Amino acid sequence: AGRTGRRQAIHDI
Amino acid sequence: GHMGAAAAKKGSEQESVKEFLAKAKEEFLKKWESPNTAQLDHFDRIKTLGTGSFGRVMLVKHKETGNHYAMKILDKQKVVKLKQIEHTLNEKRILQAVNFPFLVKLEFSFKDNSNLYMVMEYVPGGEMFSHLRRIGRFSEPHARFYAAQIVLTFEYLHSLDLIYRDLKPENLLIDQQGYIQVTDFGFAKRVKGRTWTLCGTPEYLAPEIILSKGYNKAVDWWALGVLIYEMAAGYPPFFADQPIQIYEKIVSGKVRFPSHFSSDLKDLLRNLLQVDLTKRFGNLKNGVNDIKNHKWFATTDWIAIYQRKVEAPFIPKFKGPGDTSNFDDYEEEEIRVSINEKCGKEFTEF
Ligand SMILES: NC(=[NH2+])c1ccc(C(F)(F)F)cc1
Repeated sequence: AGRTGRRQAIHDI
Repeated sequence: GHMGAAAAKKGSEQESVKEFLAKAKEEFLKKWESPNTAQLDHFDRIKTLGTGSFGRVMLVKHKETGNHYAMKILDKQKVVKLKQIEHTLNEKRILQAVNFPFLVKLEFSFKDNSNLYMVMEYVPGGEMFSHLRRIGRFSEPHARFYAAQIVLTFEYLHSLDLIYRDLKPENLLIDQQGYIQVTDFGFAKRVKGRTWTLCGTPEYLAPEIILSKGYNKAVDWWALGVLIYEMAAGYPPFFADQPIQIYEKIVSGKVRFPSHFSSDLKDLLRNLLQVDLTKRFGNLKNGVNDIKNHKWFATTDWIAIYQRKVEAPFIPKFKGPGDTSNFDDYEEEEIRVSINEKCGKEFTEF
């Protein structure tokens, strides 16, 4: 199981 | 050896690559050193094509010419964090200076009291992401056609000391000839050695990013491995519901492959998805040629891909200029421009 929809990028994890 | 004649042709080909990249860097630098080309009321806004945390991309129509464009709108008051700001400046400056067949072309940029605007060529074939999710997975020849374009695009960018840092199917648009257009440079940066920002998309992050190490352009070659895996499998190699679980899988050093992956493909991916930077393809003495000369790419005519001479595996349907049928639908929110300038000093360079 994992993320199937569009994935947002992170500017500062 | 593996090559007979064929070796002389490949070497000459490599020397021509060097020649091309030298000229490409001269042209890039001229625009990088010596770079408000429109305003909002010059455009009719048609439809939202995508949305993120800081704004949206809209299909727009230029009132005078009737040309269609994709307009990226960034709310200056959502671009709050320090690295969010620097990254917006990187994006504009890089896009205005690059030139390559698989990179989207910036047409105008401007700002007003509330927003920043970047107007680029409209690519009506839609995102690779939605075609991939619809069909499930691409056959290896189909994935390889796209992968080759990314390899050439990263060879170009890296030769200009540019790292891309957000490769994924969401960022790859399909044009009317079935070729790729890379369309979001929000994480791209000019880096002569290392850089340290913790940024990107979780599933595509190289381990050295996750581990808070200074890292270099090899993170793009790791991400290429993730992309090829996802294109050929239909899901990425490090796959979990929450980012923290994804990060643990990435750092472990373990990848499992579908039973339908060819052995040539698995070999390439094991060398891209390599945690040890002294062993990762793209990062070795022979640079990108370890990738271009890998057996999985044996059938690839690198020059013919660049020249767009190869027949694409898939041509998107287009009903005419302005057609948005290959994009998903999004909530439409009015574009409100405040009476008072916001964040003027923080974006004086834009
Ligand atoms: N045609 C374009 N250049 C364009 C279209 C959509 C997106 C999206 F993926 F963000 F939605 C980004 C750019």
